[PDB]
Amino acid sequence: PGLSCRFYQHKFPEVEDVVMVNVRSIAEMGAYVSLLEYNNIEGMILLSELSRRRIRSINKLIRIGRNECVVVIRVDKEKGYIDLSKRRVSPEEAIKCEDKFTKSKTVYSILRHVAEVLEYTKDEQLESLFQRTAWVFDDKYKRPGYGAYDAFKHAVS
Amino acid sequence: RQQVPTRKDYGSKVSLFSHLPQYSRQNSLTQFMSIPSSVIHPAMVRLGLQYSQGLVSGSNARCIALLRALQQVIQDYTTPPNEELSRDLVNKLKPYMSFLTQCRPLSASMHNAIKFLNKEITSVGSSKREEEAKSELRAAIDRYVQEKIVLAAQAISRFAYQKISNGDVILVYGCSSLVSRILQEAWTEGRRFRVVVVDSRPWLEGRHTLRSLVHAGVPASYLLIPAASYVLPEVSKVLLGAHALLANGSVMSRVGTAQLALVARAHNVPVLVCCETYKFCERVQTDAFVSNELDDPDDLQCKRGEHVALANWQNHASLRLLNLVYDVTPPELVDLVITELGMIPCSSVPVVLRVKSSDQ
Amino acid sequence: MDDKELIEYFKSQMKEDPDMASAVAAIRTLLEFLKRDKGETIQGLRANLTSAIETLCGVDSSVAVSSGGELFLRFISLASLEYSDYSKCKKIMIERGELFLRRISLSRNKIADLCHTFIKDGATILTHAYSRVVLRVLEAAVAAKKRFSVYVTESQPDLSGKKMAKALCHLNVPVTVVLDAAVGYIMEKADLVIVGAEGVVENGGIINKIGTNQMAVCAKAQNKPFYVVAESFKFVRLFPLNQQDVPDKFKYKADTLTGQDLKEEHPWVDYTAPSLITLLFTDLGVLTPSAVSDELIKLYL
Amino acid sequence: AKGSELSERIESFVETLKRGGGPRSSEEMARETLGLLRQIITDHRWSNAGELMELIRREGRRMTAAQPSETTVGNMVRRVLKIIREEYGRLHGRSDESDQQESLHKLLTSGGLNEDFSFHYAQLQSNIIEAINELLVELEGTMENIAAQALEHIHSNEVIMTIGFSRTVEAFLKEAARKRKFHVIVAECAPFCQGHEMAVNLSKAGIETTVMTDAAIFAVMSRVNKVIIGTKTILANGALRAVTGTHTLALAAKHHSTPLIVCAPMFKLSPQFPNEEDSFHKFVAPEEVLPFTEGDILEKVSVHCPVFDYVPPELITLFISNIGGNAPSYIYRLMSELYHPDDHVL
Repeated sequence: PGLSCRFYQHKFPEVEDVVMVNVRSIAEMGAYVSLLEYNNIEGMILLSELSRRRIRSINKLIRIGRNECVVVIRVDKEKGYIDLSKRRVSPEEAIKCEDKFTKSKTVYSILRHVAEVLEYTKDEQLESLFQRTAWVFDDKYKRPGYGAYDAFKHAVS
Repeated sequence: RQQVPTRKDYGSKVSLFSHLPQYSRQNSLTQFMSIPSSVIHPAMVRLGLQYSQGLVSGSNARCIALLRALQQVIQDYTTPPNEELSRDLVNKLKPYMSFLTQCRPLSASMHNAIKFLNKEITSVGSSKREEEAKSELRAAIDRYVQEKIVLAAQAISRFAYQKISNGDVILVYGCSSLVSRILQEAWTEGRRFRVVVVDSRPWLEGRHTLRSLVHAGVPASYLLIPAASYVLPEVSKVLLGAHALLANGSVMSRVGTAQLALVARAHNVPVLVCCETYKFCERVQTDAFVSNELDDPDDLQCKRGEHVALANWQNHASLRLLNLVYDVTPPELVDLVITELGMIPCSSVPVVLRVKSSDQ
Repeated sequence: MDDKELIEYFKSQMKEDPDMASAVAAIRTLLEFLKRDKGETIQGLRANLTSAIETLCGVDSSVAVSSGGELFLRFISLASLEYSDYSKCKKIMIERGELFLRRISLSRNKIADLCHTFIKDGATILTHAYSRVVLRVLEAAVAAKKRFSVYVTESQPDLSGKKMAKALCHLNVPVTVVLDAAVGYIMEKADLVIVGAEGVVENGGIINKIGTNQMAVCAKAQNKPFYVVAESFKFVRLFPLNQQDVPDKFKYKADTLTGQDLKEEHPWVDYTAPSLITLLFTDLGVLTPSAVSDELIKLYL
Repeated sequence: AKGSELSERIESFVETLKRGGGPRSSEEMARETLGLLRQIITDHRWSNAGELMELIRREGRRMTAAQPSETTVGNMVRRVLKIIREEYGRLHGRSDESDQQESLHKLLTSGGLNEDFSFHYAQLQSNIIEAINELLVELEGTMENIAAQALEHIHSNEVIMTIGFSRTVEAFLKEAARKRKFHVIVAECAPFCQGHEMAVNLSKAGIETTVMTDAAIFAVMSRVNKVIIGTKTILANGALRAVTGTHTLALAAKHHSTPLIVCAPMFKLSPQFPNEEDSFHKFVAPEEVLPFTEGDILEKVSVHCPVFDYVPPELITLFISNIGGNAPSYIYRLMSELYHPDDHVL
């Protein structure tokens, strides 16, 4: 059903960490988005941190329902505030983030299909399954996202 | 409960205006709300009650009342422990504005004040202490009132003093505090002129102006709008107040203002519009049908003779009463706009906005 | 500089270069006054310059002189706003004034280069009175290998239309002089109307030689384009509402300043509303009338 | 590799412009031109901004001369030139921009400008590419931004008249029709009766629509409340280069004082004034107007089939673009902040 789990082990991102987000709403301070790699937690792309040049309307560069690569610039785990910037994301960083998100989404789809086959019904079961299989490879290789996909690729053959 | 119930529509509406709400002054929104005023701040509830009953009317008066109520709301604001002021205050103010819109559609001045306050709140640093932020917000609101309304009115009066001449016959319409102040200060400074007050049903706000013009000693004639074509041969200048100036130059004002502009153009009479730059808007309207306010239709009933026509007008299925509030004057019918920046053409609204936006 | 020396310098500047505009000569005289000034404060210099502007306007009543004086006053004010020290302020004022003169000495060439492309080949152009800017535009159009015919109004009472006709005949252009009263008779022949301007008011309208307003009205009646060529220093912060709202000091000449052969002292200028103007060809480019106000709103405030 | 593919793509684009163009829309034309210019910036070797600007201008001259009526290519070329100028001025130490670039009374009084693009900066290319990417992102949403303003200009039971087939106007009307009921009258815009298609699509959305020939525009205008049209180009003075028969529609609307709204995006704005140039109208084969099967009658009859009509700004009430609503009298400003005057003539 609505089973979901974080792509990585840590529940929150870090500053200077390019992440994939999906724009959900438009507000005054910025665009309210959901972090795709972290179980759709709320974040805000700041209006000031949207373009190097002067911008008159947020709708000029932000469309609701479009994925984006944004660098985290401020995390408050207590209040739950994650601030994201689109100006500071380089094209190479965007490509790297896209590749990492693709690999992580493939791994997540594999694990979710496994859970659906096993008739898992709660998110705790999916979290435990991620703990056993994916995050073990992730912290064995010391490379979140990349490690799990590389280990899965090392399988089959 | 947590959401204020939507106000009910009063009666059947004109098919061309069926997209706009139509409310009855008797049916207030406070009938189904807690008296200790939990959900909505008591200042906002009182302000909405005054709006829905017509007690506070006029762009400047409504904006000032809204800003004072917002100051009261800010003064009684406590930041949640797990929240920041810059976001929580903006999120908290939204239901208040929705309630105020339900009580009466917001004027352009109110919209611009709300936008300014939201921008000011958003630009508050997260490191600032709560009381410092609240004091700064109150000071900002006070500065906004002082500069955008009072000093702007004084500058507009000083600018418009030049246009008024001795022996002039100035035609004014309805009630406008800016126009009344301009006329009073021109009379005080030594100019001698007559004023013709044009009024219209059902508000009859022009009477207000008339009273002021007699307290200042200015000679004043009075008549209704249909007789305007009779009096315009004498008139040398038409001076109108504006509720809003749109980005394309259109003047959004009380209904009948565009009528007076048209008849004045037909009679070869200059038309001047007085407006503060804080009421300039980025929206554009090509007619009075797309965006307008439908007042209480029952206000159209009149007491002529012993009988009352239109009494129980809802009993007739094909009868509709259209109490339009605003109207849009195209920029081709306006000769001049007097603002705190000076005398500008009607097409200079978009540039002025830009000048006022590069700063912010 | 004293008043007599100021007047002599202005008149000599006009006389040495007949093609020099009155506003340009006034601005150059004001710059010379600034150079020769002895005061050591901004307010004293401003008062002296205001007195000089009043003297020059008394000498020449054209709107161009007043607009040039107001422009120079705004220029010194802008220079004073940035710099607090008066010595550096005066040095920068002198340098920027020299640059300003050099730049506005080339306005007519830019106007001609921008406007000559609007004259269709084999077209008829109707013109009112004499105008050096219009003459330069027609020179540029001729130099671009374009053949066109010209109708010029007489422009009573100084008959400057005949002078313009002679100037155009010097350029080998078919030019015909018509009476002012005949303007409405001849508008059906003209493909477009090109006139100068003694000043561009805030709303985008113009203040020009008497007879331009009725030409504009007749052109609007027959849906003919109405083009104005005017330099940027002719922009004024005036907002007349009708013909009587134009200041009297502009209508009646300097030396000039009942019910029986009165003639009411025939005015020399009238006001044409921006609604009767199609485009303006300034040294800032091709503009709609609504752009003119912008150039002033950004200039002040 | 670089040149062998870039030159081939430039040749293909020029040849497509010369002969046909396919079903490509204006947005597609702008996107392809922007991609071409981005690849030219990336692949070609340029030392300073001056050489890059000269090369871009050289390519744009050919691209524009391929098909003068397709003004979107020239608009995108001039936009890229302005972007290069802005980036170079930012790296050259000039603080704020987009104001000193344009001639201004205040700028003239308080100094001036002395342009020089000879200096070399290694970070110029990345900034230019980022700006072009931002431009493309804005292009991807300009149509949605325009359509989002539908409910602010249409009231209940309104009669809206349109001419031809405009995808922007179609999206505008379809967005409005979700919450409002109105009646649309479409002129067929002969000889290319694209309006017919415009009437079919609007009919599939449930909108009460009516088709009529261009001869009935004035007859039906008396009962039309609003006019909403697209355009091919917006000139520097607010004028329109629209489909043929649009000038007649504008005159009919002006007779009845019906508002005329032009729903056109930002990239359709061209800094070219309608002075002359004898390149305004686009004359297609007269087969559309008079068939070849007429016979000998065709050997003494002059048949002309202009495609575009010039609409003066006096007949236009409002411009609706991705940045909102503007009057035709403000278009000049939108010129100055989009294109540089020195880049008007490529």
